[PDB]
Amino acid sequence: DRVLQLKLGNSSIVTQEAANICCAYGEWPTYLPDNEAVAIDKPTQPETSTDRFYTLKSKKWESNSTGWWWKLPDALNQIGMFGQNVQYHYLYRSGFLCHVQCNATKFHQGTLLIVAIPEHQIGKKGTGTSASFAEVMKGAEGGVFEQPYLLDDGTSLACALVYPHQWINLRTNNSATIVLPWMNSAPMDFALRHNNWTLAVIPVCPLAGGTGNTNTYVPITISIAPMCAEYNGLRNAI
Amino acid sequence: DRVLQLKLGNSSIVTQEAANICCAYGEWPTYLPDNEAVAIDKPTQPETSTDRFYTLKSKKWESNSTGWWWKLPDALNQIGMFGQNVQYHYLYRSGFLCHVQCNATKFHQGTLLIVAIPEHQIGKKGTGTSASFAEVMKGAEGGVFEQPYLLDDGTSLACALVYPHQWINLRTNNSATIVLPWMNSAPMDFALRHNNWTLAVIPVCPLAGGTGNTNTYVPITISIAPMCAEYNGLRNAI
Amino acid sequence: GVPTCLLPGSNQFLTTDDHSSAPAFPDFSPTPEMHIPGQVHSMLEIVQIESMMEINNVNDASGVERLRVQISAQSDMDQLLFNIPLDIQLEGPLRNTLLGNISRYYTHWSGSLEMTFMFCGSFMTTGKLIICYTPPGGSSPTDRMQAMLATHVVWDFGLQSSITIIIPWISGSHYRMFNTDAKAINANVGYVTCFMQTNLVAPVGAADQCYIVGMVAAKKDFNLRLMRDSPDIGQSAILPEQA
Amino acid sequence: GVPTCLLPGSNQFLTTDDHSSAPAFPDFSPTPEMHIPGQVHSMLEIVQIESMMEINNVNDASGVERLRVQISAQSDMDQLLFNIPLDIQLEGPLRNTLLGNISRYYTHWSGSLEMTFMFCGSFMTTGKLIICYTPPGGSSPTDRMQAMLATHVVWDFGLQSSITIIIPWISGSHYRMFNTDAKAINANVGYVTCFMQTNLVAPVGAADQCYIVGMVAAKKDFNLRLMRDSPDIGQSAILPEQA
Amino acid sequence: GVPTCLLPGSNQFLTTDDHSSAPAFPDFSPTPEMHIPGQVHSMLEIVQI
Amino acid sequence: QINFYKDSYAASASKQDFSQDPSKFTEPVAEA
Amino acid sequence: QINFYKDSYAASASKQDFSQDPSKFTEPVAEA
Amino acid sequence: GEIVKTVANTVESEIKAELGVIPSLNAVETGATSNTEPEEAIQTRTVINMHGTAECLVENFLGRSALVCMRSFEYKNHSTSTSSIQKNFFIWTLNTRELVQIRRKMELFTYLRFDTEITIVPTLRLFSSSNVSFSGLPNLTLQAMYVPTGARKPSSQDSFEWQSACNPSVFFKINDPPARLTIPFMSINSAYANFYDGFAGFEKKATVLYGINPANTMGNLCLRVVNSYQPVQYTLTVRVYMKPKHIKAWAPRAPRTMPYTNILNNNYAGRSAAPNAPTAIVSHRSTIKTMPNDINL
Amino acid sequence: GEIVKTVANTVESEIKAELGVIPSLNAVETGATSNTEPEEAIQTRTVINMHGTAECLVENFLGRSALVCMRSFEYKNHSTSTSSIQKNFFIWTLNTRELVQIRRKMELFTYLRFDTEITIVPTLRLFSSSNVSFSGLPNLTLQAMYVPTGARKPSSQDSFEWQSACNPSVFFKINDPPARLTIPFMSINSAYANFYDGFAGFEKKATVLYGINPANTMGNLCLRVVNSYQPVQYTLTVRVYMKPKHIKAWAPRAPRTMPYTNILNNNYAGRSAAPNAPTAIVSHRSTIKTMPNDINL
Repeated sequence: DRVLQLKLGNSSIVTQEAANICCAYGEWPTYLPDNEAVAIDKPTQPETSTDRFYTLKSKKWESNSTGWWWKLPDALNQIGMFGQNVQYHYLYRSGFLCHVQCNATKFHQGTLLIVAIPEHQIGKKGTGTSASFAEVMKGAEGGVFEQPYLLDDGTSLACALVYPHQWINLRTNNSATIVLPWMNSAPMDFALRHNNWTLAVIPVCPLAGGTGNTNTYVPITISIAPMCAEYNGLRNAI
Repeated sequence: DRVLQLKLGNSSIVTQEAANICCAYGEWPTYLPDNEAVAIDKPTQPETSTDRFYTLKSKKWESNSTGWWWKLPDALNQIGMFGQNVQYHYLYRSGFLCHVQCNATKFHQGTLLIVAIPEHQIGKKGTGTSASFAEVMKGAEGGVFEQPYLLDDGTSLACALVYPHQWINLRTNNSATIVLPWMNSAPMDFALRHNNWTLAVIPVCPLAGGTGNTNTYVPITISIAPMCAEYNGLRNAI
Repeated sequence: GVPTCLLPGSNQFLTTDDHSSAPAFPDFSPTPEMHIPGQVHSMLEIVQIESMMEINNVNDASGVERLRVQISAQSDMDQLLFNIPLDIQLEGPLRNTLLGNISRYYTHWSGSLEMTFMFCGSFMTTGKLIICYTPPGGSSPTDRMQAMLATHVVWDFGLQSSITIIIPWISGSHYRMFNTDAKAINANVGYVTCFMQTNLVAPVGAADQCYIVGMVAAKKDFNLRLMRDSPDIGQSAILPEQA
Repeated sequence: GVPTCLLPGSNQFLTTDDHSSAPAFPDFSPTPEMHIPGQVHSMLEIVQIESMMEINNVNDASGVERLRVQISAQSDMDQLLFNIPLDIQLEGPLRNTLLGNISRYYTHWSGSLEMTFMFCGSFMTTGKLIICYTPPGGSSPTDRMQAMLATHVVWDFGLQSSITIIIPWISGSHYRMFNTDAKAINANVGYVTCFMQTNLVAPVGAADQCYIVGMVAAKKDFNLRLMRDSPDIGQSAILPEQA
Repeated sequence: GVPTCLLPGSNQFLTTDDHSSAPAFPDFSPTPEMHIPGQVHSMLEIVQI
Repeated sequence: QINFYKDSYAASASKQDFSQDPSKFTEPVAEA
Repeated sequence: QINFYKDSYAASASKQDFSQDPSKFTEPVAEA
Repeated sequence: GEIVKTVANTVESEIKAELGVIPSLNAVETGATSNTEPEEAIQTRTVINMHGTAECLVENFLGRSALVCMRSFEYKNHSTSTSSIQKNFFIWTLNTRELVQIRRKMELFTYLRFDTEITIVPTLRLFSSSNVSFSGLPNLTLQAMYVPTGARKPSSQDSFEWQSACNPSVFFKINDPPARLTIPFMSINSAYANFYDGFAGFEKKATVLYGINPANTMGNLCLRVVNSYQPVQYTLTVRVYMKPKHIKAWAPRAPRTMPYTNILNNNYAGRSAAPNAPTAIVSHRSTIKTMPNDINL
Repeated sequence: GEIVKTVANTVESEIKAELGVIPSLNAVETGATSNTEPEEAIQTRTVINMHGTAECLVENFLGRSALVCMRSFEYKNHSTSTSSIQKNFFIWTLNTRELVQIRRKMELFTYLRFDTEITIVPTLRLFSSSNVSFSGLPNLTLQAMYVPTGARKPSSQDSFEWQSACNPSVFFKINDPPARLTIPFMSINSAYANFYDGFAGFEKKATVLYGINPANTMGNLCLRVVNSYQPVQYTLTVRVYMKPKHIKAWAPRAPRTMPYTNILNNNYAGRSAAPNAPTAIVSHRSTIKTMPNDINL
């Protein structure tokens, strides 16, 4: 249906113009099974202080915007008890529920592709030197696509629909929801040095309006909820 | 427990500060089975004139002592009816029970590693010539480690704990007991030319005391009991 | 010993062989299998996924402008809006697609395709389009009075943003060819054309200019047969450690 | 004869092959098997044995002085006494160990370790130590107020001379690497630190200076996977008959 | 054909090998066995003398 | 498949896996 | 294993011996 | 997951003018792919299709032997008036990125688990020296030694690292059929990652590169001419062909469009113009109403 | 002895503050290794571990083909104006001590019983004479003859000790795959001893050397070029690779740290400085509080 409510911990997001819930690859975040575990030390599973919606800063959708990406867990590594379980623990595992918000009038037109890319290694144009730590790790601020047409990579936006994706077409939709499971070759990872999902918001069709509805201030807001988060290797904060 | 009594033949050793009994590789000396025997001539099994504690000379534990080793059966080849069964017989087989004694006050500190090394081939430093007969065969007198840190070999003292070992830490212990089975690739051996266990006493932590308890005369005494000894090839004494 | 004769093709290396070979690490224990999402067993799972076509593959269009066809209110009627060369093998809109990229590792193909077109205008912008698939044999239609004689679907805009036209498998042969010759009977698929059915109508407050995004995918009758090196990626030297 | 084709890798010599080979001494009767103590079936039996670490691997220490860490009564409090780099692969305290030597014939490893520390002071010397294992990610602790936030065991001296701290297997990957790079996420294990918990207290008649001996071993969850030539032993010529 | 890999020690001549070999005289009928005294089966029979 | 060695990983190709679930990618939606 | 010769010692490796008794070396003590 | 050996059959359909039933319409915004059937979009006939699917299985798509490396070195006497080192060997750090066909096929998937089969194909030639008769090609014995990371490397032809007491090494000749062996799945993780959005080190500096996967510290292949130098030169070229086996692939990818410029990252410079330019992947046509291959009669 | 194919699983544990129960404490003086469990030292989770142990089995650790010998001789006419003896042969006394990797692996155990597999890898070259065209590498027939101790040795290429009527000899060519055969377990004792604390003779003199094991009087390998001398030179190098089979090992050892200086004993000179110096096996750090690889951010 279109009306949807997401209740996670304290948080509760309602939307009356939703397409559906995209479950990446048909999965639903789960806790790590005993037969898949590696770290023997007992994990901490907060279950409400982390597994909740963290709403990041909003981006302004211009008529010339290339697109934005937020890397996970990087985007949340300083936000709430999620960030403070990451800082105090060597190891991390969680899934994410990403909810993107964009409203506009029925007189506005536009289309956002909301893509969750696994292991989105950013390739850079015109240089043989790999992307620096700063240009990759931007946190809650996120990043901007120099080349949305190639996904800041040698790949293409046309074929980006392999990845878990939803659109926000302002005719039909104002919100997109993607459920991201744990996507890695390891049962855990060091959250401060490796990102496993890149949430990309890319305008395929520009925001536009008619006489009087031009140059409307249309923000784009990202809300991300960790899902089934667990941390290991308790030590001092880093 | 800590209190222990060892009664072998005439002999009887008591100790009220013992760690335990170390049985090398979990074995307990046995007589040679019929299906493992090679020499057809009937063996002599004295059982009390040999299988008894022979207490060797004591060594003074200095604050700079490198360590001592006694080679078996060499150390006992002249002591008692054991030596006179070795001299009159070509062939030899026995196990050994080695008991090391070292007392000191509760105000003294120190640590001895008592190692029983099988086939401890002594490698020598700064020369390509192999160890001479005299430098290897010292008998009841025993030998002194030039290089305890390498076990008078290219090996290491750190990894010496593979071998059957006990410590004498003067906090906890004043005596160490190791039971040595027959350790050879042959059911017998010529006792005058081959030693199968090397009992090494190595200070890892020096003997020390506080004001007034310095430079205390702390001897180290070795008592060795042949176990299940049998001899073969009766001939004249050699 | 066992009598033996060594046949032709004995000592050679065929890159497509399939035999057991000596294990270099005997008794090696590989890392335990672990559930990872999105396991792929066939490449036919991938070509079944929609992916945008570069319908606006024109010189004046740069980047994302190529993925959207631009639609306007007409002052005329029955007008052609855009076409799509169905030449997967050649440089056309369907090349830069999952269907195109993956199929181009193959030489023969068969099966129905689907094109999905999503309207990216205003909720107030209404209109009707007719998307026609013309089997091969002649010119690409320029008049709606001929295109409608072929396989077509009329598309009315509304709460459902998208329309799917199936490009049915209409071929004499069981398979077609990823041939360099577009106009060969074994290779050509036909033409997809879009015409205005009534018009695009938008009120004053909404933009007169609108975007349609086209995506193509294979259906479950799709088959790819003969494997080949893709012409899309090339190399003139061993890739170095520094560019 | 029997038709046959000779596959690639036919005539070669792979040092890890495993086949039957011609017996040079037909009908040879080897010497009968005989019970010898200490039969080893696995190398995991050996790394399970304690062995001293060269914690005092400093220039001023020679020989057995390197196997004992030196502990004194402090005039301060909360002071760091010693650390241990858990780098088996690199030149550290754990190298010259059974765990280190044997594991270094391998490239990957997994499992918990145990460090056992034995106090070699006086019966009158009392004290409490806190030994902390800090998983990787940051600097090695220098303040007990941070080290205690990690895995730790407080060690009170007494009739039991020794304490065991388990270095738990805390890794994202199933295995870690014996890599030349210490600071790689695949290789580093963390840090082991020792701090004073209260102090070392000895009466006048006993020595103010005391020795702690550290030993390390693997537990039963320990695994070693990929075999390699050990970097510890080397050769530049065929070893002659005389030096 | 039958897949095959040729191991080390394939083409060589080991004087202690033990295999069947091609018969040069096919269907040859050797002279019948005849009882001769003093048959020896082992060299341990001889050193016992 | 076929194998002439002890190790399972030395074996020939395993090409008998005809399972398909495109719904992982074509209908990854909670509500049908 | 596998063997194409009479002699048992000519056979291939025997790598199916997964027994372990570290107690020989880790607990070589008479009294538990 | 249903079993699909043969592609779907087609069912017969008749005329249809039902209300509330709009199969050709759909909602792309859900992220779902159109479920429209040929049967309900057009009138179809019954087709029993027996076309197989075996040859799109990932085991077959990826399970082909592909060149991953090609190294050459001069087989000669490298000893000079100063140094005695002999250098008729090369060391290759293993990777699937030096050659683009194999690279791009397997960047189609984020994660791959596969036991890999390596075939080594050596070729000799006689170097065109100032004056040298072509006296034939010797049957040299080569030694390919796998050196796992952390093991000491050979820095000479005569080095004693070539014992390969522990390291797996394969000896083969020029004239013999190409060397072959199977390397297992060796990642410390459950799969190889072709893309790594992170850094392989705990430190922040610039020397810790983006995209380097710690689990892909895959070791090295050292290859040597065991035969010592001949009086004359030879150029030995070794081509290494690699064949994934028992593949298991996850998370398909957007295919690479830009050329690869290196193996340490996925950076791109692109074509000067279409096709495969950064601003234009597909080649141009004059207008969206233009047929480049229109059929003219 | 329990069967261990996979390493131990980890059991779940909870908080614990019980009196009289001190698992992390223990007594090293007993000679016993700490029995402390991860479960009772920390709080653990349930881990079902499926990691194999096959690759630490002594059969696999030792059962790898390793170089034990590498001899070369000049294949030419050695006859002069005085002597007719031809000398295109070498004699090697068998031992596992000429190469350190194999030596040290198997000095990890006091006693070993193993049937051993020998692979002989010959390589030719053309000697760089004053003027010689590289006219190719001949396919010479080599003869490797095992000479047991007490049997008469060949002192020439043309000697008639090479009949090998009783002695096992293997004839192989350069171009053929390397020669291979299995030598059984041959010690007059129940196992080979890598270390012998004694003297192999009944006499006391200096000529009776320490560490020489009488049961390790293991015989000799004599290798010859069966082909008689060619008009021109060739340097034949023979590498012998040895692979223990059916190994049975006893009494593990303290691993060697010092370099080997010879094969007749285990004497050592050591490094000038750490690592592996007599006074310093592990390399140095400034203080016991110093991290050589501290992570800096």
